[PDB]
Amino acid sequence: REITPVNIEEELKSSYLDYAMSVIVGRALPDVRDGLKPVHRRVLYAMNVLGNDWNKAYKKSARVVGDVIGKYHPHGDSAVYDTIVRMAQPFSLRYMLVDGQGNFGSIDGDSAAAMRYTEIRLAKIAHELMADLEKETVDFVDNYDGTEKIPDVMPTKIPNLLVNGSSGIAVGMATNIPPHNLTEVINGCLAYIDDEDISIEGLMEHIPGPDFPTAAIINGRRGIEEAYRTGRGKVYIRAR
Amino acid sequence: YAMNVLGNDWNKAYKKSARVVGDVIGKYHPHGDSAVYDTIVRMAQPFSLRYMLVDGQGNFGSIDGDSAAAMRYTEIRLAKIAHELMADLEKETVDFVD
Amino acid sequence: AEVEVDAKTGRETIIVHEIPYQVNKARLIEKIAELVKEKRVEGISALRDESDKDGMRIVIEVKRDAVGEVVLNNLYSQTQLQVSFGINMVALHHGQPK
Amino acid sequence: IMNLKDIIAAFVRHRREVVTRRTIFELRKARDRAHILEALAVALANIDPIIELIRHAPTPAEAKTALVANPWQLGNVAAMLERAGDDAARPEWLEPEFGVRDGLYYLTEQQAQAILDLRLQKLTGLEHEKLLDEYKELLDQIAELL
Amino acid sequence: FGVRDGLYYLTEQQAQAILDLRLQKLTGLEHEKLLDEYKELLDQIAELL
Amino acid sequence: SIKVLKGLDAVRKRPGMYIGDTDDGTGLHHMVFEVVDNAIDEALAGHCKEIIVTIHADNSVSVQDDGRGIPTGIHPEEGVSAAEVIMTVLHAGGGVSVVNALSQKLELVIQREGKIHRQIYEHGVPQAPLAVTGETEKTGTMVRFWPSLETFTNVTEFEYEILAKRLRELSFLNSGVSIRLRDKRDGKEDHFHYEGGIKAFVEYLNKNKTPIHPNIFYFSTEKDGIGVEVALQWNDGFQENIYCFTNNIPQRDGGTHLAGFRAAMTRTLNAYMDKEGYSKKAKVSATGDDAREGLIAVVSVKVPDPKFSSQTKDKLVSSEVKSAVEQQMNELLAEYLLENPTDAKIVVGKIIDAARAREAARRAREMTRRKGALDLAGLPGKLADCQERDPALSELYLVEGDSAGGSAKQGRNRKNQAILPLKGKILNVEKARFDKMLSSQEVATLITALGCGIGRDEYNPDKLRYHSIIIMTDADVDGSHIRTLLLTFFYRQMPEIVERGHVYIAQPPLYKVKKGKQEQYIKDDEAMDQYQISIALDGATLHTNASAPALAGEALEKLVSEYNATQKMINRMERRYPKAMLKELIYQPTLTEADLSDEQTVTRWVNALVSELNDKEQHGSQWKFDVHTNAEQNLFEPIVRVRTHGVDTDYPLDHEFITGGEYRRICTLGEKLRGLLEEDAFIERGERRQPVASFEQALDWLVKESRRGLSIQRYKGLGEMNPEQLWETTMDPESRRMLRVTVKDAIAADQLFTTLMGDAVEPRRAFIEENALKAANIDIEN
Ligand SMILES: [Mg+2]
Repeated sequence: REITPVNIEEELKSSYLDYAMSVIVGRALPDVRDGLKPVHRRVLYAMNVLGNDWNKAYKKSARVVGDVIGKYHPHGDSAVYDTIVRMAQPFSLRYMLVDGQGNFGSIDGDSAAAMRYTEIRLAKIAHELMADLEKETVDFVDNYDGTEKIPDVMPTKIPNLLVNGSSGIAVGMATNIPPHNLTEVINGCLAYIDDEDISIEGLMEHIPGPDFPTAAIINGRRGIEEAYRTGRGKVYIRAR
Repeated sequence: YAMNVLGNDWNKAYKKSARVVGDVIGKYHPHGDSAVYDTIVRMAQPFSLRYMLVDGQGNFGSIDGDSAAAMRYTEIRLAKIAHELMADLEKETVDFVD
Repeated sequence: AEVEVDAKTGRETIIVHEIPYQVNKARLIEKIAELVKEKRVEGISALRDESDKDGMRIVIEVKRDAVGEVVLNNLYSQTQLQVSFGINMVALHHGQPK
Repeated sequence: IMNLKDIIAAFVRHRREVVTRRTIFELRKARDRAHILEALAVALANIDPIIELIRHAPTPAEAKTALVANPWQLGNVAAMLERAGDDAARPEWLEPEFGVRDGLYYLTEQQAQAILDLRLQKLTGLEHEKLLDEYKELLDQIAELL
Repeated sequence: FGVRDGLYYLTEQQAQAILDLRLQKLTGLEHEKLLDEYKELLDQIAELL
Repeated sequence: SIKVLKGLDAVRKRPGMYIGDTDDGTGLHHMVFEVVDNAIDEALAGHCKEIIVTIHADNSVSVQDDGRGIPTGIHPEEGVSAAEVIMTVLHAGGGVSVVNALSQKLELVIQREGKIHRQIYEHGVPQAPLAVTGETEKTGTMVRFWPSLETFTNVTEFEYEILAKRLRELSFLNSGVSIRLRDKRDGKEDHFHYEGGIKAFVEYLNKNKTPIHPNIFYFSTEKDGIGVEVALQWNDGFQENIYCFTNNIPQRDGGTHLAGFRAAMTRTLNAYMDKEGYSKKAKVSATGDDAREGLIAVVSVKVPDPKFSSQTKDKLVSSEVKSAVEQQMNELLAEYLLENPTDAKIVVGKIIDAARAREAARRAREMTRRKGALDLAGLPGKLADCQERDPALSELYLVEGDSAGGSAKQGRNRKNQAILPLKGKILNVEKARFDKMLSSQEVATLITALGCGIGRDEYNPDKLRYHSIIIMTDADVDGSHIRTLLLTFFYRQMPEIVERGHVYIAQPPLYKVKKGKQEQYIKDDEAMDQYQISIALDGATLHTNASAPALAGEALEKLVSEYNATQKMINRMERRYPKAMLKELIYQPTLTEADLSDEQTVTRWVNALVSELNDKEQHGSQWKFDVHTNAEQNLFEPIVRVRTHGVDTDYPLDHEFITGGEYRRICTLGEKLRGLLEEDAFIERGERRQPVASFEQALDWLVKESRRGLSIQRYKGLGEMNPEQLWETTMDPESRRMLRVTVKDAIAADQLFTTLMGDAVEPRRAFIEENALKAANIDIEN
């Protein structure tokens, strides 16, 4: 009735398992098909719906953040703006997805301006990740209030996960993937389509290793093969 | 005017305050957003206006000095008497500016 | 405000129902407490707030050798139980102040 | 925990699924458009009886329910309809008692409704030729998709 | 333009409106609706004047 | 007439889905109760309003009334008497026809207009048209039926007490109706006739007990389409018994017509006791539980269109009954108390005795010092302290932030409730050091507010200032994380507080759903699914053919629940088999284990399955089959091959799959589902009508129909709720639900805390993988 006894172990286990599963499945790890976290996909879809194309006028960041918060993402607005800022920095992504106007920080440590100053619009390559979206190529799900529809995965023509990488922290596990080069990945995909039985050594003839936006020098060739063969490895980067 | 354009009528569902603030800032008001939100809050308190113009949902402060919640929690919509201030707006009764 | 007298003991208290426009209740209570602490107003023993869903209710208790009306007048004179409002009607007419 | 080959294979599988679904969607849309175009083209060969039937009707519902009462002769569209081989352009949800049965056409409710929404400017022959051009293009697209 | 002597003269927009007429407008019931609207329009014009 | 044969055959094929269980002995009495309900509804306008129920020696039952007879006219469009139409026809889509169909012989006698009529039915088929036998001068109707021996097994004899209880209750509820129950096998008679109504009901219940006051409270009014009747009395026991009814249908779980009763009683008793000065003379304060000891009451309402939680009633959820009961109770109980002083004195004496008895079950609690206007007492500035000085009658609430803090402060009870806000996520003391914990600010504020000390050197558990600590966070996952952190802190630093039982957990809601003028609060997703299912089936009837009575609500609900469970089980195993293939095995004949070493049957079975799969394909897949020969046990395992997206895959159905529990559950569902709907089956909900061809189509149509006009509201935090809602949902002591934390085993708790909140990662990852990734494929299906 009003008061009901409960054991502490059951409550602790249930609450912690719920939180851990929610964090693992919906906040920190990317998908293997498009390489996007839910926030990135929701931001891209919201920008697409507004018709903020790559050959039109800019729009203020506050409007986009407000739309995203009010229709798809039930969280705070500072995190969304911080996520948007990172997708427009040339020194953070190998291929930027957002085109920006204003002060978006610097490699020297300067912070970006407030969201009441900047303007954004979609990049040209970002349209290739949402091609044929209106021809029933993917599934749709409901939002938190059950009044909208959100794509479950993007029908991309670009292997975004390898070319842009990922990084995140979760409960009990973490991820770290470096970026690569587009032409080499395309050649590797063509070779796989041709053979579908090619070994790891055959694939490395087209993809020698990673490629960083800041150039520099990779010292040593070991670690790359181990990472490509098993999934874990360590490499060294040296300045010029 | 922004709330009227959004179609946020008095007999429909509420909308998030952040969306309205973003629309106002991005299309009509070239200033900050905190001041706009504070202005929106005052038009919904029963102890500040004799006839309120905005209907609110959530914590909007009290007369004891409590502050209103952040704009990521509350929801608003137009009041019934507010529709009388914008009647016959589409029949060329006033002038328009850029 | 008014004064209520106990039937048996004869003790009298002051009950406040409403406050002037644009006045904070917490600041008023703090000001009264500060005045009592520094011994600038005499004849106050207890002070607490009992406002609930029914309405506002502030209780002030006087000492054994004090008159409630004198204390009420002193509170009127020194605290924000009475305030002044200055009317100044200025508006834009044909784009000009008037 | 994955390696390079798994990621490449997953990307290829995703591409295959996307292309298949897109092709199915396009085929369905093309078949529906061709089905509408056939009924639109048939009505232009019997303009006078249709006009008389519509004029004598007191209510549009009565005209709609009287349109699907008797078969209509093909006339000049027999050669156009002969090009459609078997059921290439036939929608998959269409019952066998409709369409061309024996030198005659049997309309449905949707086709009858489509006729009542025809502008008076469609009686020009230019639109008549446009119908044939669109029909041929739709047939070619259906063949390619199949 | 308009009625001059037992005859009617049309304009470009009036001719354009004729070409955009649906076939269902030839039904008997649809014809009588125009005459109903004409009287209401005349009454509204009189009241506004 | 052939349609009547189809209807009767449809009823007789599956009797259990129309009348109830057929072996325990429930429908055997449900038929009699249905006939009696029809008779009592009809005979309400009779001159004497008398009903006679007789049990004969040849195991038959007859019901007779004295009202106006059933009309004996002839329908122009049917050519038959109206009585036959009533007894046979379904009366369009959406209760005597079932009884006629399930009885091997029924005799009907109708007398009106100075004539006597008679007809005989055999298995629902009339033997002759209605005929006149004689002339009379009275009116009435008699129905006598012999239950069929081909459908009712095990218990096949009527009882006497089961009928007696229900008939007595019906006589109590319907004032002015006389019911006689006669028996012939042994010889017994009874006569139920009470004009008092609910007062006699209360007297009957409170008979073997000892009442303490002579008078009985009673009233009966009607505000707007709603009628309320209440009667209550006090005895000298220590029990509570309240009986609720709605349109003569009992509810065992209460509803909206009980909360108003309880609240009104509490308010009226507290107000009277405070005004009369009885509380001041004593040194105790009463509560709701003390008032409701040794109490017997009956509540009955009349509502035009009631709404319940499920199809088995047991709970009322109509939102406009609570105020109707509460206002009348508040208005009239004070008047009752004012007129009779002796009963008031006795009742308040008993309540005071109980309240004082409660007080003697506490410990020694010295008085505390409360923060006030004239004294801060060195307490944190964010605390909103109460006015009660006794720690045993005080509560403390912990909230996440300032918005929730303000929302709770605006809707609390200032007398004995306090609020203390926090700031975001708190430090994890399991991974931190003692000096780091001391240097924190939120922990220091919490320690100062508790006032017990820290470090286990000056930490005295007897200095606690509040004997009730309540954790109230948001309803999302971050609230759960913060709750775990707070529990870790309390267990690791102050074990004695948890051991004594001073920690509670609150349960605020997450969703609010509104449809029309109906409102309701939803806690989590499971309640959301239950609400969707409940509102989908309200006012819906299913007919298996053109002319057949609609199925019972309970059977339809059970079928829906079983189908949903099977669908969830199928969805949980999509990684190993195609879902389309699994969904098709429900409608295919079961493949027994014996039919595996014989061959020539597996081939036909798989061929039929593949043909059916290829018939309904709409995504471009192609299905082919193969048969595998085993040389060990001479078995024959089916093989299914498919090609999707240009990729060939093979799925073999081996011996293990056949004997598994998943296929057993699928076959169990199929046995009920197979062959149910005939060709001309139709569904309807209210006024809309829709022909259907499959169960899934009808279910989807009902779900789509039920969602029109529905509104859903989600609360991100407590700052999104109005103060009154938060009060009435979580903070009101009369209408709140909470939990008390206890410890079962110390070793297990310590190990679990170390594993989950510790620094090492590998044990935590292993635990998460074992509990979450695995143990979800439950292969029990039982
Ligand atoms: Mg929150």
